[PDB]
Amino acid sequence: DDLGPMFLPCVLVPNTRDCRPLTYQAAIPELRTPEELNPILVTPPIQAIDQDPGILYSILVGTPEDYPRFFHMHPRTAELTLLEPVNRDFHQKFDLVIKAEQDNGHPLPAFASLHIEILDENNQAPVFDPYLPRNLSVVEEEANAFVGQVRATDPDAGINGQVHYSLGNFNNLFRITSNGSIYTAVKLNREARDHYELVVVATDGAVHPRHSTLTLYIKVLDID
Ligand SMILES: [Ca+2]
Ligand SMILES: [K+]
Ligand code: NA
Repeated sequence: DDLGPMFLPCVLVPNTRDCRPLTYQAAIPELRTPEELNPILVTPPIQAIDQDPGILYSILVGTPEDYPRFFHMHPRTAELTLLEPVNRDFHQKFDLVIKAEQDNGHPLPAFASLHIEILDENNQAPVFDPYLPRNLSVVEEEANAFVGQVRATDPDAGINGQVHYSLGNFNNLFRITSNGSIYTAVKLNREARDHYELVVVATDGAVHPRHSTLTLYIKVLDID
């Protein structure tokens, strides 16, 4: 008797001869174009094979219901195409059911799920507080001495608005904490060097991060 297709990979549910059902995965940034994004990468790659003729792939049903305005699945290659840029204010995700059927003979179809996440655009870079003191004094011959503190904010929502601090230079002489506090990492020496132009970097938590930088002028003071 004819057997139908199965989606890959087929990992058997233990103490059965049944494949565990698959949920394929994709993620698409909102507002980007078809031309930029196509073909959409699916993980793992969509594939079905005859358990024993040809194979036809389709999207059977899905939600939200206007998915056919946004996606096309090639019937022979399973390649997934975006048709229009998605706006995350209208769609945060799509959940699709896909099917594979035998071309010659009874369809004996297999089914899988396909989840497509829509990623929020990271519209803005962090913005340092404009009235921060940037001329900073610190005494020599002191390690772990507090130098000063910066702050930046980011308008975007979620991870896209969460600010992280790092130094752009002199990473052997200073350090910065998650709240923007800068300390010496070693004992400085005025006689050796009395001035540093230190770069602080503010980065957001986005998949595609944005960054800003601030210059601080550090003066090393005599112990007296
Ligand atoms: Ca941002
Ligand atoms: K958005
Ligand atoms: Na078959």
